[PDB]
Amino acid sequence: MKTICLVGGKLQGFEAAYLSKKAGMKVVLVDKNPQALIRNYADEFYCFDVIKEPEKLLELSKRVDAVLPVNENLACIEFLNSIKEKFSCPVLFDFEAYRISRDKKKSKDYFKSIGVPTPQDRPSKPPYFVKPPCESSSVGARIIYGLEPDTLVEEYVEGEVVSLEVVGDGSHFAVVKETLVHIDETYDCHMVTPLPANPLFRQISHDLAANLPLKGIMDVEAIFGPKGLRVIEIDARFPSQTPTVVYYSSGINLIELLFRAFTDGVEEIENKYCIYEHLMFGENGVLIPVGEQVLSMGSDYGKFYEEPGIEIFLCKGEYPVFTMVFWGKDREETGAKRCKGLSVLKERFGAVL
Ligand SMILES: Nc1ncnc2c1ncn2[C@@H]1O[C@H](COP(=O)(O)OP(=O)(O)NP(=O)(O)O)[C@@H](O)[C@H]1O
Ligand SMILES: Nc1ncnc2c1ncn2[C@@H]1O[C@H](COP(=O)(O)OP(=O)(O)OP(=O)(O)O)[C@@H](O)[C@H]1O
Ligand SMILES: NCCC[C@@H](N)C(=O)O
Ligand SMILES: [Mg+2]
Ligand SMILES: [Mg+2]
Repeated sequence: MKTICLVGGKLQGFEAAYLSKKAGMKVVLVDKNPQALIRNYADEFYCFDVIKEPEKLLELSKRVDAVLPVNENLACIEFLNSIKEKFSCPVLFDFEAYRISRDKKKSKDYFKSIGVPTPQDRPSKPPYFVKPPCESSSVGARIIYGLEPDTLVEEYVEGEVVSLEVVGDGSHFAVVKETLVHIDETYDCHMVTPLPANPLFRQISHDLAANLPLKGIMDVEAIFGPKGLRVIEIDARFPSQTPTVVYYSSGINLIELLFRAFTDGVEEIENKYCIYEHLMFGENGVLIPVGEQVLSMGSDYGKFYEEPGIEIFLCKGEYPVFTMVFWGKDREETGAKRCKGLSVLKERFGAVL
């Protein structure tokens, strides 16, 4: 049995934790927040700030197989970077890749320098898509029809949002599984589903990874626009939502793959279906789709229910949020499981959708 130590107890952390358990690893969580979201989901939980008490972490590091940072707190990351050489286990992170990826303008310079199409900056014609430079979860993302000098203003590119994760080991870059990112009115993601292979997207994602070169995990988001594919961002860190769907649809566990990238090495390159979504239990148990930004306001997050083809997790708080996962051999069965799941909530927990 392997033990993974996660630094970060929210959504990134949940996904890593969730996938570590499928790989049957013990999961140890470090988080500075006593009310860390997944605090009861992890096998062990140590509440401390790693910048304040680095020694506790280095110590943990003597007793785990790997440390995975799963937060986007730049102080935390830079700090981890400055002490990484002292861990007694691999640190499953690419810090240089993260440096380009967290800055959206920098990421766009990177796209351009390797010939990858990306929304045009500062167009004159409305609409403009505008969003902060270094956020995630689409915090601040907005359509427009006095921002900052550094706000990104882009052409609005209509069409589907699509995601691919790549795991690299520095030499080989394993492009995994395409997913469809369903967005809500806040440009947040409330649902993910898997897509058919897309070779162009796959080759672009390989090049992005290979020119770093990536050692660790990144995701590539693209919009399939009316004038072709446009990469809008990359995020070099363990993602939430999509790896679960990649797991059921493709059979690949990204935590497993990420762990191999820093040990064995990885090699390059199922076809089941999976639906993954968030639904807020609203007043009178009317169900409302919500994005990550809501789920992440929660107070406790753990497993609620499971039967074959159906997992349900409850994020407790100011209106509970349910994360549902359904899967099966094809869209049909999955849809059938989605129905059974909803009817579990409906008949037993008073829900209505
Ligand atoms: N130029 C654009 N045109 C149209 N929609 C866009 C554009 N840029 C971003 N979006 C939408 O807004 C969402 C958030 O933008 P994105 O640039 O992917 O970064 P992020 O906030 O750092 N989110 P993440 O993928 O969670 O880490 C995207 O998923 C798209 O749905
Ligand atoms: N230096 C640190 N030491 C320990 N845990 C940390 C540190 N920095 C962040 N975390 C934890 O990682 C998780 C995700 O942090 P991140 O900043 O990516 O998201 P966030 O939504 O901004 O978190 P927060 O609730 O603090 O705003 C949080 O639970 C946070 O407490
Ligand atoms: N890889 C696409 C996932 C988007 C969002 N859940 C995130 O972690 O950025
Ligand atoms: Mg992003
Ligand atoms: Mg994004």
